[PDB]
Amino acid sequence: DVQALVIDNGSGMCKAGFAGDDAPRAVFPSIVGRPRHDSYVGDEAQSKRGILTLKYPIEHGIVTNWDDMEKIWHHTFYNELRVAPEEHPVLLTEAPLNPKANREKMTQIMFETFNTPAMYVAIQAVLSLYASGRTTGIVMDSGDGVSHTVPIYEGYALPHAILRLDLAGRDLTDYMMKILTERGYSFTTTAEREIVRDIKEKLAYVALDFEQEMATAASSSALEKSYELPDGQVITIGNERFRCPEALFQPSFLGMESAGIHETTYNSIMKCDVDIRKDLYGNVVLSGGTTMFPGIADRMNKELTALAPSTMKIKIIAPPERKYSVWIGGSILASLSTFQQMWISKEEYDESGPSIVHRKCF
Amino acid sequence: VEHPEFLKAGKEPGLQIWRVEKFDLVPVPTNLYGDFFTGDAYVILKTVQLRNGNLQYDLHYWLGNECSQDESGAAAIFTVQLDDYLNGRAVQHREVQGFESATFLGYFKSGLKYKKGGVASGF
Ligand SMILES: Nc1ncnc2c1ncn2[C@@H]1O[C@H](COP(=O)(O)OP(=O)(O)OP(=O)(O)O)[C@@H](O)[C@H]1O
Ligand SMILES: [Ca+2]
Repeated sequence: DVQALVIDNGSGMCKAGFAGDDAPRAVFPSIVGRPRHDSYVGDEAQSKRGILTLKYPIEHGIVTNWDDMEKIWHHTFYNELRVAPEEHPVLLTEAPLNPKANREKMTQIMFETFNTPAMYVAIQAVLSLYASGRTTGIVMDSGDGVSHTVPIYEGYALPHAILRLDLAGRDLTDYMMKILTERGYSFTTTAEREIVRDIKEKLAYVALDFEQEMATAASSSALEKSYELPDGQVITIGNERFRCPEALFQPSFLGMESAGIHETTYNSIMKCDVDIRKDLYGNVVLSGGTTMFPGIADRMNKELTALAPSTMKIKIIAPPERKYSVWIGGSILASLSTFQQMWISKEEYDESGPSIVHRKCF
Repeated sequence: VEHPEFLKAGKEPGLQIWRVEKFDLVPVPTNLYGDFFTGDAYVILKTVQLRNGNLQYDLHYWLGNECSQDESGAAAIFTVQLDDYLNGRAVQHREVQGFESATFLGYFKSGLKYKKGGVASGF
């Protein structure tokens, strides 16, 4: 019986795999590389950056270049998954509020270019909620360039209450680079930025009380950690460990006028029918690579508890596998015995065209 | 998305229980209603008859303490699907082992029981 594929098109990292698997088989940079002075995709393009000019066709979860996106999909099928796409139903993910035109284009490419026998598009945040075993909750999805707050009720996102913070992982990596300079350290090249990324992913944490945490770092060397660069050198990180992710809660750190993620979540909740707000507060699901900082759930709990009436039960759900929550959610959905009905078939595409996506995929 | 079991769902007042088994919705033998494997996930539809002739629905997806992600994820999705199939008339309820609602617990006359075990993950 047919094997479906699942592709989660992240702005920075693409995750691809087979429905039924508990993890994506392939995770690689969403980059297309072309001769600086054919093409490459993923790790290889990143490696050969010395002779290639790199492009990221996905910005804030939205596709900005369709020729490059096609290259990425072609590569995903033939190289990463080693399948013939015309032999597999394909489930693709999209950002919340993906423009109508983009949904039709993704649909058109799959059927016309790749000749997929069937296809489906699901909202990333909804797949994450499903993966957590819930039909109601508010998802805080933070990856590469944006953090989305998506309220969902009984299986469906509430578009009117979906909000977003234009700040995510790449911005935090950028920030760590900058604050590490004030200490003396200089990381400006690509391989150097990868080191800063590694530092963020391995030593950073969200402090429960920032002001108290800074006082602690200032009056003691207790919060300091040592990092060994690949070039033998061992550097020392201090309050940068928590100042970096603090930007999610205090976007002013990056000179942004926007409200931190805790307020965005609260604001999204306040835009929904008062009758369902209790269920959102009690089911705040975090997903995405940028929610992986230790301490983020405790901090989200504290901030949300502070904004909501003291009667409100606040529950933050932060599964250890939250970096792949969207993909896992798609793997489950695509594996259901009822999925064969939900997808858009070639037959349907042939008869109705791209616009069929607005009637078959919410 | 009409599944064979969906065709049977909510036809008359009463209780219907299905267990998630390898990405599919499988009916539980009526003689086993109330005996929940803690390593599994289930979907329970409670149909109540209304004066007008139509029925009232409450969909509860029960999650055992040891059920795998695919099972709890599927129970939630099947619950959204059943509701959609029933024209969106069902109130959905997440029921976690050891924390079920008074309503849900009340569907079992002699009280529900927990038993270790269940069907293997579908992953
Ligand atoms: N342990 C970690 N701690 C902090 N950040 C992490 C960790 N692991 C990964 N990240 C960060 O998460 C980001 C990538 O996240 P993710 O894979 O969810 O994004 P994406 O799919 O590419 O983005 P988007 O969903 O916005 O399209 C990067 O900035 C990366 O450094
Ligand atoms: Ca089981």
